[PDB]
Amino acid sequence: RHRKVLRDNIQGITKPAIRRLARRGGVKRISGLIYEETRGVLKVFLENVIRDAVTYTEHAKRKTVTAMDVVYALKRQGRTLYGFGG
Amino acid sequence: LRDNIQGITKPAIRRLARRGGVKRISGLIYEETRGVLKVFLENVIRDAVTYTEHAKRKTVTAMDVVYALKRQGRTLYGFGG
Amino acid sequence: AKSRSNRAGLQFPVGRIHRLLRKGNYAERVGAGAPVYLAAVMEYLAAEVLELAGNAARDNKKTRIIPRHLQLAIRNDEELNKLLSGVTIAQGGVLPNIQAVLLPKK
Amino acid sequence: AKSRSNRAGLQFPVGRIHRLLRKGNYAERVGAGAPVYLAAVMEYLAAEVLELAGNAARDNKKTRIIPRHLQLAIRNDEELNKLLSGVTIAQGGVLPNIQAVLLPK
Amino acid sequence: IDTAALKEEVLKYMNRCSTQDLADMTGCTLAEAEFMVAKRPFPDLESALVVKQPRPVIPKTPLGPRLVGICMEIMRGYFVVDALIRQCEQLGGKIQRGIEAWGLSNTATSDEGETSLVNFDQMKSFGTPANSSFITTPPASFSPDIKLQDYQIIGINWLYLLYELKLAGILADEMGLGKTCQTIAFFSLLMDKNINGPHLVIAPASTMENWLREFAKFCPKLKIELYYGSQVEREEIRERINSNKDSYNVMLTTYRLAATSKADRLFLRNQKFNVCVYDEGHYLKNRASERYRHLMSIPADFRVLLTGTPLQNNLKELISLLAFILPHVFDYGLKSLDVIFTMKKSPESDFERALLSEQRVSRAKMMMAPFVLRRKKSQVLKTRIIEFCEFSEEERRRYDDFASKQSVNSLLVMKTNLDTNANLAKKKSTAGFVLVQLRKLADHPMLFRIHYKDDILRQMAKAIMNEPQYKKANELYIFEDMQYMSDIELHNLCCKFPSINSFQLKDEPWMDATKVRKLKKLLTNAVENGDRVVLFSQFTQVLDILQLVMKSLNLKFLRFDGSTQVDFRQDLIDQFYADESINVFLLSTKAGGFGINLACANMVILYDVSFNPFDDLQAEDRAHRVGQKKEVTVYKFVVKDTIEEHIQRLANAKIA
Amino acid sequence: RKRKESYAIYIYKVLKQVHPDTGISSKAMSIMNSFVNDIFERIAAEASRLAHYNKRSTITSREIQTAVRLLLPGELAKHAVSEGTKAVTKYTSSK
Amino acid sequence: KRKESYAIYIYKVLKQVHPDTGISSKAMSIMNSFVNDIFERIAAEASRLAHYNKRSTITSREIQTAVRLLLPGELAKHAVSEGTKAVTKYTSS
Amino acid sequence: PHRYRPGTVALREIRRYQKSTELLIRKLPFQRLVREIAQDFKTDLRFQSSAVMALQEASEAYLVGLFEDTNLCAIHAKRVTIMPKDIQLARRIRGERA
Amino acid sequence: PHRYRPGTVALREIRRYQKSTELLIRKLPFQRLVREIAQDFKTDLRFQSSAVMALQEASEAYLVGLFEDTNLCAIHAKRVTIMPKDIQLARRIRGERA
DNA sequence: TGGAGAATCCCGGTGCCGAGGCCGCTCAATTGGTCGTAGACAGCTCTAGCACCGCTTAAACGCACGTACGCGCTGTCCCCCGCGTTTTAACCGCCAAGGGGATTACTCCCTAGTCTCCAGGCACGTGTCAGATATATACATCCTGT
DNA sequence: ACAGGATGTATATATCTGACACGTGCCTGGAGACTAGGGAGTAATCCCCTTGGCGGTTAAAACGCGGGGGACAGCGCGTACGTGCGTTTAAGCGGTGCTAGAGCTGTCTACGACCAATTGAGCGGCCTCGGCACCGGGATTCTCCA
Repeated sequence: RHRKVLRDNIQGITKPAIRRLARRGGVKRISGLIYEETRGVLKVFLENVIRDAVTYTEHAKRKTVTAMDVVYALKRQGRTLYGFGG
Repeated sequence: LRDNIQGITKPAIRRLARRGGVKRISGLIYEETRGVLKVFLENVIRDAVTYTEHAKRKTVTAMDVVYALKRQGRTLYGFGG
Repeated sequence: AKSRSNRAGLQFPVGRIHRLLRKGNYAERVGAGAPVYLAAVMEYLAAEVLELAGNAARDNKKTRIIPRHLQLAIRNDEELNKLLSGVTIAQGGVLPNIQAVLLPKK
Repeated sequence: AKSRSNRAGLQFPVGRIHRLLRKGNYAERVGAGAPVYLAAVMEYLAAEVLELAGNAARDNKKTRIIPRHLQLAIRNDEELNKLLSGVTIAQGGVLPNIQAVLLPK
Repeated sequence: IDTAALKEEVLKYMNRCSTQDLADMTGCTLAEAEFMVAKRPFPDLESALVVKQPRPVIPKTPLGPRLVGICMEIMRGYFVVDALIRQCEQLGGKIQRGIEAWGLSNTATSDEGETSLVNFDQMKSFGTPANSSFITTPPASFSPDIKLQDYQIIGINWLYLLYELKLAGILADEMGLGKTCQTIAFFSLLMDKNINGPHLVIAPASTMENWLREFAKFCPKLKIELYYGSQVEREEIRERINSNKDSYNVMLTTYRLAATSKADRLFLRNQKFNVCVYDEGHYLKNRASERYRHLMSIPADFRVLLTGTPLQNNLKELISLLAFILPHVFDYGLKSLDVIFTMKKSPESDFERALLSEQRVSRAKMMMAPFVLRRKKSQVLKTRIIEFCEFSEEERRRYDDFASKQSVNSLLVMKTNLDTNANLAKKKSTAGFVLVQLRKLADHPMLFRIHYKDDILRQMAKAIMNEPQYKKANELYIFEDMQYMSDIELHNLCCKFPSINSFQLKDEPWMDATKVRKLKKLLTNAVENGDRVVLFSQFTQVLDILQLVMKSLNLKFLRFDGSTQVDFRQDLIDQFYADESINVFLLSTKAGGFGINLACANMVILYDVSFNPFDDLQAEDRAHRVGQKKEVTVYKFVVKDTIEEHIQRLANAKIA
Repeated sequence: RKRKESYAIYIYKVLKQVHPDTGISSKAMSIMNSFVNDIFERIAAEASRLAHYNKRSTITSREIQTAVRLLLPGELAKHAVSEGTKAVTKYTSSK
Repeated sequence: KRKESYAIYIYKVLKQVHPDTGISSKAMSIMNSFVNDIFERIAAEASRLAHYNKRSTITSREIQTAVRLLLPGELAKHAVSEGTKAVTKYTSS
Repeated sequence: PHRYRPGTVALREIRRYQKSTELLIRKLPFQRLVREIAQDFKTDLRFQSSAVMALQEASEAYLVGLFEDTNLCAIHAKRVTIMPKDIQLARRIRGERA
Repeated sequence: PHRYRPGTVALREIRRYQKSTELLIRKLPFQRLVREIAQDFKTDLRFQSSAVMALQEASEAYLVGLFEDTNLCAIHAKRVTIMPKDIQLARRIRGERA
């Protein structure tokens, strides 16, 4: 009902999702106040890679974020990701 | 007489953690860190010889140790290069 | 009309590698033996990961190598793992790893 | 002969950077207006650590900049510290830092 | 196909064709098409094969073998267009021979692409001949409490005479003329002949409910199978049909369910339907799609289209309809028309503007005419009145400064941007908001921000916190959430939810409108008799206005929305035709226009008029019969000199 | 005109050299077109330092043979150096 | 016998910031290492940036991208206003 | 009815999710998060449809590489549940909150 | 005579060694360790006199960067002493014993 | 205390879509000279590094002790797993535009390349001064008793 | 709890002292001119791919409730490690000597840049048949309560 207008998307990573996510990484039982902290952790992770991959594309004199720049932005941290054209 | 790995002596690591700010140490730590230090050297002194191996020198220089420690991710200043 | 990789008897294309070191600005001069030696070591490396994948996909009886088999292959061997420790694989997932204290009644 | 750094209004030898940026194989061609920009950020960065150093050497009541002043300069800053995160230093040691549970009961 | 005749048809083409007609068939640029015809006349294909664009002067396919390569395939598929049209010519005359076997008149020409059999008053007067297949009387299995009109008597035997000839039919009458009422009657006429199914009706979820209403209403003997629910529910439905404990004549599904599940795909393939009825088969308009193959893969001895659109001038539509009506050509390869259909339209080229293709669009329409039964409104006439309303100063005072807030000083002055945007400032114009806002100024003027501008919503904000509406800190968000709602709605959250009631009523400003005092005339069109009316309204807030314009004069009971699209509605539509307790049921543009209601509600009123012919007539023929007992008249509301009048056609005509 | 280079057919090749009975999904093949491209990126980056460190301008086989001991871990590099010095020997006698 | 460094230039800046401050030659070796790390780490990015978009040239724009990329933002904010200020003095010559 | 033992359903989800490989955050909540931080950083930006896909598996393999790591600290404190001091230990060692 | 409280002398050595900067392993035991692993790796090798000096501060700043880190785990287990499972946690997170 | 009951592995079957082969093709690897210089080597030196070797003393080594912390046990309850009902918002598909993307043609200007020049910067040589360090010296802080 | 001795710490001055600082010759590296020529602007194009909208599903979140289990907490207890003394020992200082060898100039040369034409290997595309996903049926198996 137009009450989030691009604000509460950090709540889009829902509490069952990180519940689901730690099951793959093998955490057995989660305490209830974890979900707000990893919301901040994930966002400060994205606030590097979006910060970098914009700066590539803004150097590329164009506005669409392409694919390989993300890999090049992820190289700048030292987290190489495969299977996306490089 | 003595082992050179036991040249890294038990008062030294005790003195070392005081720089790191550890209050009180277990006595089993002294034979663990000797493993940690020696596995650390067998990466870097592996890399340190291979530069001099490439330069066909029979002496190790200080500048190669930085070029060893550069690709370790443990880059170090204050020695040229 | 024999290729240099054919004159190597090998299967990674040694010509464009020698072209890649020209325009990659890695040095000013490339030796003759340098891209030959480099295509060999890619032929050893890209097989060695792929050899472990083909034995992995045989376990689930899949002819198509799915990257889940591939990521399971690399991290299982401990020596190849240290080559790619800071690397993830697309659609990769993780190895079967549950710690023993999480298991039920002994 | 007006020097390039003086017409740029700097101190770092832009000819030396321009000589190094050709032979460092970072391209096969480097713009004339490129290494003047590199000289400024270098002279900014070498100033900014050193200004924080001379603050710390002032507190130790000495005139000579010593490596103990350097490591205490870089770690005390936050934003500079993340640039030199994995970077060690020579003869520097570590910032004084007591953890909370280290004090006696 | 003849390759030696193929290479001659490109030789007569290339020497003759203009530059735009060269690019319209080939898709190439304007410079290469000129450079091709700069070297022409061509005595042979080899004289065309030496055309190459020259190498760039000092400051991977040649132009010859490319253009002769495609146009040879163009002339290949053109003969397949002919091989489909000439085959469509065969079964087309047999329909006309079947229609002339009735002794019935056609007011439609074959170049219209339609047949239009209006009525049989000459068969009503002198009788039905012994050689005619026409059935003048409605089928006995149909409900005798529902009268089928004489044009509706035609279409069920138009379907039946097409059912005999082993074809696929297109009942392309305009919608609202009882196309749904004929196919239920055609199912009842099939019920008379011991042809009791199984049939399929693929009707979308917006019209899954009108059929199931009229399945009970028009032929309650007809066994209906609802193939709808969850996936595991329809699995129980699939087990209900695979274990044949109950035979059905009719199965109802959507376009959604029929194609996305393999389980339904193998199910419907394992039903082997006799008649399949395609209610708004617009996927049949696009031949190059996965859905169109999914539409035609399900078997049917008789395939019927129900859509009020005539056959347009688009060969991508027409060929997609040629494979439909002609049997055993969907089973054919059809590999020569994928080249025809893959040229995407562009600023430079289009396949519909080709000269040889344009003659074939006329040629395809000429043969698809006895397959398309379209009767217009005015051929079976619901006297039309277009009653313009007088102006009111309340509507006018926001209409006349809407020559200032609409006219932004940007077109016919330039803002500073990054690059030379010569036409992006043109492409930010023709925004659809201000047209429909001018089409909302002509509407009920209360929907605009004329009542509670800025400050009345602050009083709502403090006096909605005194409720369970109490979040963390939301005094300036809920108010901002209340700043973008309309003034009918900011009345409708303070009357439906009594949290603040100081300014719920504004002296009843819904009665202060030019369209409601003319509806107050239409209210007095409902006081001399039992004139239960049909009141169409294009907008939902207009419906939220018009639900409460009845909260003043005569009582409002049921807002007949078009948002009942889940299951069959009866209780919105059955309990009607009483004196004044149930008088005004407000229809809407979003309602299902395929089906109709009972014909006693004569005066059908449109609050808003249309822009395109997709709902110019659907809102206007719910009481359109030929057997009505009283005066029947369609109404639509038009204002003084609004663009709601200017979307109605008054500019000029053409003389040709 | 549009064209793009890869390594896929050569990887698809080296598969059939060691396993005739295996298929590759195209998203899996794109790993190896990246994985061999990362490995080729790193070893060239090693020699560029190494050629700079002895102040040479060339890259011979010795720089890469230095590099593959330097980058890869031991036993994997232990076959790998022999996988090259055998291979340039076949390049040596040929022509 | 011949070696080249930055030792006069470091000290230079020093005296144009802190004119009343000495510096040990070990501390000079830190700075001459510190210059040749930052200059090393920048030019690796400017190579790779032009390598990604296939520009054969290294110009002022790519270094401006890398300084926004490599160094963190408040350090990037002054630096991007430094060289642009520096090249504008270079421009009118 | 019958209720399972607590934890034992959770342990089943470990072996269900370690053997599976699909993405674990819904695409559209992940995408609408990305564009929000985009125009915060610089506006008027569009994304390739595969560009967010790699961006997802960047974060997801990072979050598994945190969660699998922070499980080791909670074991080390002789517990079986993670707490926000456990993840606070994780980035401090890894090199964020040093 | 007078004996101090235990730990309180150790706490004094924290502030003595955090403010000081000299090397903390004797040179000749460090040097004779280096040459042993040298000819284990390849023999007939000599060293520059400053080459071991940087090699010392490589290891020493690495060992402080471990010990200051492994102190944080022993705090996290609500103890004040490090044990060989604490340092075993440290390299597992850092990227050695993963 | 085994028996029920949820999840599982096995499999027949469908089928589908996509990896995979055939073919054209194209441009770029290969061949072939030809130039020149970058590197290989031969030689030398001097220097830096190795090694003796004796002195010495700080620090390591060893040891009692005690005490605190660590590990364990019990307890407690608070919290979160587990399922059920609701609902929502994601997924999905389509249908749009449409503006950003990639390409080409075209020029240009700007930057490599060469030469000359000449001083900016370097190796080395002095010197003095900050600074390291004794040492009184007063002063802070922890230790334990009354 | 406060006193206070004991212990530690900065102050402050005095005396080396060598390391930093300037200074001076010198040269080579950098600045200026000039020119090619090509790399990049750029503006046009066009086509694609993005995105915004809508609908319609439904798996999925989400809310709640319960219960029981893990976390904290307190206790105890005992161990192994701080802490100081005394003793040993070797690290380091500072000489001594030697010598490989690291670094340097010098000389060819041999290998690789270069451009040209060559010519087929690869790559874009298009089929097509079969691995794989489903899927439902079917036997097996663990897991909870006796």
